[PDB]
Amino acid sequence: SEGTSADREIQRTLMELLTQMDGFDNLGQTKIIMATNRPDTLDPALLR
Amino acid sequence: VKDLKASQRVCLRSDSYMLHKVLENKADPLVSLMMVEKVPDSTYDMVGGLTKQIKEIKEVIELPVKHPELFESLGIAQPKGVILYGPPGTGKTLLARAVAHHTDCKFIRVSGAELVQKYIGEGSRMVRELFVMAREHAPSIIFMDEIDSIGSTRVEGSGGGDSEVQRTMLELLNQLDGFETSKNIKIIMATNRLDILDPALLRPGRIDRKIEFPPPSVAARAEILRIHSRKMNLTRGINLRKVAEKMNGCSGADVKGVCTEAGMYALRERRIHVTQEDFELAVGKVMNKNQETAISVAKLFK
Amino acid sequence: LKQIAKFVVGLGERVSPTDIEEGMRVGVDRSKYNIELPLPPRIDPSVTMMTVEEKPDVTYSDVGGCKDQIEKLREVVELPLLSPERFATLGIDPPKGILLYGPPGTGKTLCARAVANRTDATFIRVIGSELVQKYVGEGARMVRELFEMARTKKACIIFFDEIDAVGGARFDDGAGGDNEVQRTMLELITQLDGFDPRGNIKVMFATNRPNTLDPALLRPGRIDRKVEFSLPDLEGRANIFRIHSKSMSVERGIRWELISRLCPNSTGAELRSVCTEAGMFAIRARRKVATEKDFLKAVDKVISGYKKFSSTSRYMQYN
Amino acid sequence: TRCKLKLLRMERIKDHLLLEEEFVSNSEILKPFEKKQEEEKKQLEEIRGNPLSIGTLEEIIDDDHAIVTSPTMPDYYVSILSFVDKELLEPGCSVLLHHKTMSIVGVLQDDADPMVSVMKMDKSPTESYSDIGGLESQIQEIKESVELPLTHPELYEEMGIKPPKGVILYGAPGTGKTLLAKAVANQTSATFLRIVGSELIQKYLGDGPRLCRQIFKVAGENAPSIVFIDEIDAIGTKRYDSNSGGEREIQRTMLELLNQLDGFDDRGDVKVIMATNKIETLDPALIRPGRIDRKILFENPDLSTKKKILGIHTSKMNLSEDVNLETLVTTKDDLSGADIQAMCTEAGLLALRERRMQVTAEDFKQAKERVMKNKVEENLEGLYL
Amino acid sequence: GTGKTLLARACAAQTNATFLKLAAPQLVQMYIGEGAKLVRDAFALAKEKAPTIIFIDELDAIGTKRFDSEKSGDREVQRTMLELLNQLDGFSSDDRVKVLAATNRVDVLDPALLRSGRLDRKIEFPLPSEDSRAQILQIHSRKMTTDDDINWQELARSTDEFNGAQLKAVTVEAGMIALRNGQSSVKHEDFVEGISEVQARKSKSVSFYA
Amino acid sequence: GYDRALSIFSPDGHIFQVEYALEAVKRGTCAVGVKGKNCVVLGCERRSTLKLQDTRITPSKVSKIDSHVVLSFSGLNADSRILIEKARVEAQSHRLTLEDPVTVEYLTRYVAGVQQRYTQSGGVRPFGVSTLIAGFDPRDDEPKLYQTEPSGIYSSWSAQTIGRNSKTVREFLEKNYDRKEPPATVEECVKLTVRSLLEVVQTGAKNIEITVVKPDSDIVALSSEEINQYVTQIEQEKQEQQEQDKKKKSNH
Amino acid sequence: SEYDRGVSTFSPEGRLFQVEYSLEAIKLGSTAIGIATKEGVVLGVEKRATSPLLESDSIEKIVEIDRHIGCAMSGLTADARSMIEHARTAAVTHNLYYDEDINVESLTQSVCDLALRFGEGASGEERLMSRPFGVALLIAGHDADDGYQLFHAEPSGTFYRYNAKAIGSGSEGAQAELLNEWHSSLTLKEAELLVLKILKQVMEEKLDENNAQLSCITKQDGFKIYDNEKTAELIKELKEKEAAE
Amino acid sequence: VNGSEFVHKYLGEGPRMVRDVFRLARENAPSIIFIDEVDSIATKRFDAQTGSDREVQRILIELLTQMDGFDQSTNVKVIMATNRADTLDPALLRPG
Amino acid sequence: AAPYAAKLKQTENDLKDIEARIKEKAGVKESDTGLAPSHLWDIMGDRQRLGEEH
Ligand SMILES: Nc1ncnc2c1ncn2[C@@H]1O[C@H](COP(=O)(O)OP(=O)(O)OP(=O)(O)O)[C@@H](O)[C@H]1O
Ligand SMILES: Nc1ncnc2c1ncn2[C@@H]1O[C@H](COP(=O)(O)OP(=O)(O)OP(=O)(O)O)[C@@H](O)[C@H]1O
Ligand SMILES: Nc1ncnc2c1ncn2[C@@H]1O[C@H](COP(=O)(O)OP(=O)(O)OP(=O)(O)O)[C@@H](O)[C@H]1O
Ligand SMILES: Nc1ncnc2c1ncn2[C@@H]1O[C@H](COP(=O)(O)OP(=O)(O)OP(=O)(O)O)[C@@H](O)[C@H]1O
Ligand SMILES: [Mg+2]
Ligand SMILES: [Mg+2]
Ligand SMILES: [Mg+2]
Ligand SMILES: [Mg+2]
Repeated sequence: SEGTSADREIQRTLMELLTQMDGFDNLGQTKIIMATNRPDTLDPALLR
Repeated sequence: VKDLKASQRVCLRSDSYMLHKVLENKADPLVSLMMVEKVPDSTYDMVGGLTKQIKEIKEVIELPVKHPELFESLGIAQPKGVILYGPPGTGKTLLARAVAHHTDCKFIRVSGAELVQKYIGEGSRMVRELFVMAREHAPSIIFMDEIDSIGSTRVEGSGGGDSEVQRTMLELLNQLDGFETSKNIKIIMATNRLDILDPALLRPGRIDRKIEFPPPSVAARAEILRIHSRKMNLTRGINLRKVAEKMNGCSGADVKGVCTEAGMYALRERRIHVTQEDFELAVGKVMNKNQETAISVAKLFK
Repeated sequence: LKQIAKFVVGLGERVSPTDIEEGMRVGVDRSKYNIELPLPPRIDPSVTMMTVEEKPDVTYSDVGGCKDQIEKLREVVELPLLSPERFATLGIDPPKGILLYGPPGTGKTLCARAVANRTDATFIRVIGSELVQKYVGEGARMVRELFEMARTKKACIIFFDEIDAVGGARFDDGAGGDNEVQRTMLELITQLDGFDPRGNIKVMFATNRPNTLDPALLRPGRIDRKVEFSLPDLEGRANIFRIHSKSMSVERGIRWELISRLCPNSTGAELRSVCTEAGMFAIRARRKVATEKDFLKAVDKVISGYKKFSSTSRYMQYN
Repeated sequence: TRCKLKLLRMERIKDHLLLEEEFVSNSEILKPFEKKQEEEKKQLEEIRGNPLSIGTLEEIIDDDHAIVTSPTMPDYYVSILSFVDKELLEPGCSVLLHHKTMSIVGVLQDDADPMVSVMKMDKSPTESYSDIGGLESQIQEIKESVELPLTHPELYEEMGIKPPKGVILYGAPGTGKTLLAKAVANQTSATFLRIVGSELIQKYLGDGPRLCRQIFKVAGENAPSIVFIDEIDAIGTKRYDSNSGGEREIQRTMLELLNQLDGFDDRGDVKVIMATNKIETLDPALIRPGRIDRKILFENPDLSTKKKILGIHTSKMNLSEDVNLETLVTTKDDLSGADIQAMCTEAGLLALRERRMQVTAEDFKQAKERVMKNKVEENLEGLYL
Repeated sequence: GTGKTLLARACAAQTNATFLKLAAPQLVQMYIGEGAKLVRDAFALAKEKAPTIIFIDELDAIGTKRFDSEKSGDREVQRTMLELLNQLDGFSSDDRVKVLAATNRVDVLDPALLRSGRLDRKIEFPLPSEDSRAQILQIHSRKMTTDDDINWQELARSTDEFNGAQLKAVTVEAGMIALRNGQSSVKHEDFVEGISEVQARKSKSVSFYA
Repeated sequence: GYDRALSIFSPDGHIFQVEYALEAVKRGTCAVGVKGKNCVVLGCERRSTLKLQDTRITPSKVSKIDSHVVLSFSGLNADSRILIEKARVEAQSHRLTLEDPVTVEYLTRYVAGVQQRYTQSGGVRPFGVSTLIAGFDPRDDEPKLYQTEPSGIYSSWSAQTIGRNSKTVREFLEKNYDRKEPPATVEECVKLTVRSLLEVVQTGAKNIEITVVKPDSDIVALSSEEINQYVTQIEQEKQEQQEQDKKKKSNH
Repeated sequence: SEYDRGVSTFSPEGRLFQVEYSLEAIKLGSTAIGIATKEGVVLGVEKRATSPLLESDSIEKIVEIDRHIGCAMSGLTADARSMIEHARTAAVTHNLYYDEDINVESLTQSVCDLALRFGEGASGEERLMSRPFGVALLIAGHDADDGYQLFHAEPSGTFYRYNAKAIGSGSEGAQAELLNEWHSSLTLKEAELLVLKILKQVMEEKLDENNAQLSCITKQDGFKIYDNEKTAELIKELKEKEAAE
Repeated sequence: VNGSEFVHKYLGEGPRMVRDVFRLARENAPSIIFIDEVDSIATKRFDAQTGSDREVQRILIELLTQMDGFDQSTNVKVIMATNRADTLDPALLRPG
Repeated sequence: AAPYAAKLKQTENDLKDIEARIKEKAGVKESDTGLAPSHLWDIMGDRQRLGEEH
């Protein structure tokens, strides 16, 4: 509410990412690994 | 060219850009704003229970439009804009809606912010465009919500990005007071407090008439129950006046909140009547709310 | 093209291969794409005729006083242009830039108008918000084109008045093309840098705040010399009232010395406003001269008004 | 009835008369010439072709040609043709272009923009003193600065000092500093611009300061003029937080506004009226002087002032028979002029409601308590007592 | 004013190499979609006729950290900057093609350019030390009149938080005061009076003990 | 800056706490001093709230520091209490040591000293109170009136106005009063004080309080009857005055 | 700037700002002039009447410190009350201890030692004054072994001996004239009229005896504060002197 | 919709987003509007004086006026949930 | 308010009569730009304009 608006713009893209990987369940044959590189952002991924 | 004037839209023809016809229609997002919201069908009778509030807004707003004669002779100047104030939930938007029906003038509601339009970019100097479009379609009864219940400190500011929304707020005032021709422009405001207000919205020539809409009395509340039941199914044994005394509401919408809850019980059981017992259970739902807000002021206070 | 579509274009009807080359304007057909007649060089004379202007009539004797600062400001700009002889023999190359700072109402504007008159060379009036003429990246080519035109002349002053836009400062939070706001700031400063040693392309800057100034720009050898200007001391005040009052009708055997003791520290501009206001009191009185008394009132009104904004009250309201 | 009739007689007959003669004469202009003034009309109509585009004159080129910039993206190479000579045109002037083959017709736009129509006022205020209720000293000061040099330069000659270059109005909210400015604007018989200060501010790169510059451009040509810019706390130096578009905008507009106002030889005869309501957000480089050359404080009415505002307003309200003016002004303390304006409108309103064809004492006293509620502070005897 | 520009130019002299200089406002020209051709063109030349140094100065507007400040064509400029770094990583051993970069503040500099081993070794030039200050005044002085009554150690102690840029101005200033008086030979005294006219302070104002 | 303590001097050379103390003075009640040549009259405005406030058990704005020195005050009502108490213990300490009635001059310097003490140190604010101290000297009949300010500067003034809207009383007082010929009789002196307070009270003679201090240690506080009697005479002559301008204008 | 609120507390120049600011308090005050002559030191002052209800000759701007040390003052009279008292005590205890008339030089130092307390705690003299003082003095007297001296006490604790010194608003202007108007061969009647010539020019009102108050240190007369009848006579003789010229 | 998704990307961007969302509900009406988090959005009061804090307020002023309706919508009015009970109290919404 | 109200009604009629002049005045105009001696240059200009090299 006083952080940078830059991070806010690019937030949306991940919300389309997160919802997409859902189609793979509950076939476990295909799997997703994610690696963070910033403690500055807090991703809506950690949340869900 | 005499049948033309500067800043009058005009239609053109082919790629010559020969003049075709004259456009007396002017397409703006100001207009689309009002177009979703329509002309409202709240009537005075539904705000019946308090007719004093209805009586002061009529005198100030409506009566000088229809009959300027009285105030050009007996008084001096058209009576100035009103600001509706009172506790939360009394019925302050409801009143504005009702007045709009009865006057039969062009309203230019215009919801809770104006920064909701970014089709031509953000209103920084298009706020003034509102007055022009209104003046043409005269009378210009304007309604505006800046409820301002939030931020106990906000009046000392002079500002950061407070400044953008203040520049919008300010330019309204200059245009209103104007320079100096008017076409009976009247601004009804609805707001939560005047202590918690947008800085320099009221100063005090603008807007120096004030209408208070109080917390209802039991004598007021009985009438509010009465009319909501006439649409519904009456109380059996006609105890609709009797329940009013047992709990007084603290708003007009709390009075409404009893009836909706009461007739909900009739929905569970699927009966075609309502009774006294239904009305009594219903008051107790409304009280839960006053309790949820303040409870720690009885334990661990001072 | 100025359509910004690109073409290989045919020959003309009298064109020479020895006239049309890189960097030359040419005209071609608007639908057929063939050179027929070439066009004149350059494309900057549209902005540059208005920015340059001839000489105002102010003299470096009003500019008030006869301060040490005025003397030193003349050394940086005027003396080397007039005479480089001293500078080479001492073994210095002149300071390239100079900063005009001090509280607003000190008369850095009197300085810009005066140095134009003295110089007998071209003086460019440039406003910082006439270099922002953005159509998205157009405003940057304004800074570039105007600078380049000075660097073609040799012995010239470019003067920027109250930069804070284009010569601004950096953000890390900006919006709407605040990068292009940076790009225009930084465009100015690089061209400056690059030409050094230039000799005789001298830059003056008037700033009302030196902290709304880029820290890259502020770095010396764009801006090697810096002069601080101040509220004139009592003597400098006394002098300046006499210039203005020479023009007015006044009392012979009057005390201008008295008016300066009365007046406290104050903007040099507002010192000019005393003489005007004093005159106002003579005007409504219908008197054809201005007494010692009415100047007393004229200070009193300006100062007493100004106190309203900043620091009120005295203890000599009873004492 | 006789006084109205006397004015009404003269103004209706002549104006109605001026109207009728314009009708007859308008036909009659045409018959004298038919080949003696007609010739210029025929040659223009043919060259123009009727459709025309604008161009801006980039520069001249020596051989009776020129180069122009279209509002579309390409520039074009034009020839200077027709009646309009190239000593009537300089770079920086707008030109008309011919459709088929772009050609310099002449100029007739004369750097018009839709913002000039906005600057330009046509509406005339009431307004003169005797509709301004008191503040004798305040009336005087704005008249000597803004009205007076234009009407009488004689005093300014004799003394031999330059005339005030502006004035700044500031004080409490709702004081009616606006009447005085309007009054200056009516009486002068001078071209009155303005504008609101919230109209120079936009969000588009570099358009804002150019709108600031434009006001002076129109005033300097049609000088002497007076420019009234309202609300300068919409164009102050104030914070702007972070992640905002408007943070640059506010900075640039103000900067351009500053240079033009001071001049570099100045307009030299255009005075300005600035009005404002917050002086704790005003920039410091606009209230130091050569800009403005008085600064004046307005304060809320007192007893003598109130009685005057009141005095004018009650004479325009019928039958104050049992109404004593003095007894109301005595009790009233610390109110604006806005509040007394309001009390007359409210008191008439209560007289209507009473089912009474006239005002009373009791109509006025009730209205008075109401408006005291609105403007009240009590921490004076709260702290003390 | 720490003397980055200096050191990169010099670096190139030693190695006798093809020196290309670029600066972030220079790089952008005309329509911003034509900005991307220029980066590519530059690097086409450079890699040929090696050794080389491609030195990109002051990156504060085509290497912004924020993506909020609107750019659409200057974005493609960042991307075509990125190809170059990639092809250094593309040689394994990138001896032939060396790149240098400079910026005024690295906080403003883009995080993805530093991220990973896309670019290696970050080198911070501090404020001159006492040692470094003594050397910087002397060299400039050589150009004007030089006298050995000047004790350069005395000067280096006094200055606090001074850059080499700031000291060049002191050297030049010492010359301005000296010429003013008319002494055709500089003193140490002149030099000491040159610290407090380059700095915005006034040390010329008498006090209650002066 | 520079008003955030008493210990910053500021470059404009004001100690703000003193400057701001003066604006607090305005909050209190008008007080007016006028000397004659056998009396000093010391009168003050008495604020009336409601009828539920008394004026019996409720403190007057005139307070006896002794039996020959008096004081009226303007400022925070809270502040003034301790100012008066400390001044009073000094007035008695003076007879304890010397055995003399206090000197008027000695007393005023003591009260200005207390305000000055507070003002110099930063551990306290000063008393935000200006007072006028009237009295007569131990054995001389020479009338004395002195004024103090929060700053702890005292002066002697023949007549002075402090409190709420002090300036508008000052200009009327300046005109009518002479130091060439002050009032010979207590009765005209009293009425001049009444005339000064007439302006600022508007309605009421129950908002004007009169006390007189005379030589030989006489202090008397005058009755509501006598004050009502003075105000009515002023009211009659003023009514008459209006008529005379109306005649005179017609007459010429 | 941002280094100025405290009194401890420096300052990139090296000066105590609080101390320098008290210099500026002295210019707020009314003009006071002193001129040493070999026949005595004349301390004249200006008084300013805000109303012609402020009784001029009950405000004191010249005060007696002893029978041979006098002071004139300018600045805050709040600060002058403590400042003066200290010095009155100094002269009286010196006569008690040594019987000898206090030396002017030492009497200054006592004032200026008291001026030095700024802090709220130090090593050595223990500081108990919360701020610098806001009052200057001109200190005038006569000692037996150095004759007549005129000193200026500063609130900054430094003392400059002078032949003549002005403080107050009209300090700059008086100082300018006195640069052209002091001599070895001036005399006390001459001094007296010298002070008034300088005074009229630097007073905003006009020269009257109500708004003037001169005084002398003569070994014979001791410290003598004048009257307005006396002061008026001198005024009438100044005007005669300027008439001839 | 979410409360993490109701943010200011620009000054005055917050309120633009609300109006789009409640128009859209009307377009596809009947429809149920769900806001997951209104625990950050609704807060009783502040001690603040930045337009940063005003972005948060204007969502709530907009939220209120829009809910209400003027079309007298065939929607099933706003469903909202909050983990807390003490920043979104029935004196900010209320009573029906 | 009949005695004076009558005269007020006539004043609004006057406002419309002045408006009718604004329209009328525009109905015939006479204009011309350039100068009269440049008439020969127009003649030239048609030959260049018609032509194609621009
Ligand atoms: N006085 C009344 N008579 C009858 N019904 C009422 C009355 N007041 C409110 N209502 C009903 O209760 C509903 C809810 O009103 P609510 O309390 O939410 O109102 P508001 O004062 O416009 O609010 P806000 O300040 O949040 O904008 C109204 O929409 C209306 O249907
Ligand atoms: N030293 C001076 N002597 C005489 N008149 C002066 C002096 N200083 C200022 N003025 C007068 O004040 C006017 C206004 O000040 P001026 O515009 O010169 O100031 P500045 O410091 O350059 O301001 P900004 O910060 O707005 O660029 C001058 O045009 C001139 O009349
Ligand atoms: N002296 C007066 N005589 C007559 N009417 C008055 C007087 N003073 C106030 N008024 C009335 O009250 C209104 C109050 O002034 P207004 O609201 O226009 O504010 P302002 O302080 O002049 O505003 P801004 O800062 O926006 O320019 C006046 O326009 C007028 O209608
Ligand atoms: N360390 C140094 N030794 C010698 N001279 C120096 C040194 N540092 C700075 N200078 C002098 O100061 C001048 C200006 O500094 P310079 O332009 O080199 O700064 P920079 O750190 O490269 O700049 P930017 O951050 O703007 O790219 C140099 O030309 C040189 O004369
Ligand atoms: Mg509502
Ligand atoms: Mg300037
Ligand atoms: Mg106004
Ligand atoms: Mg560099």
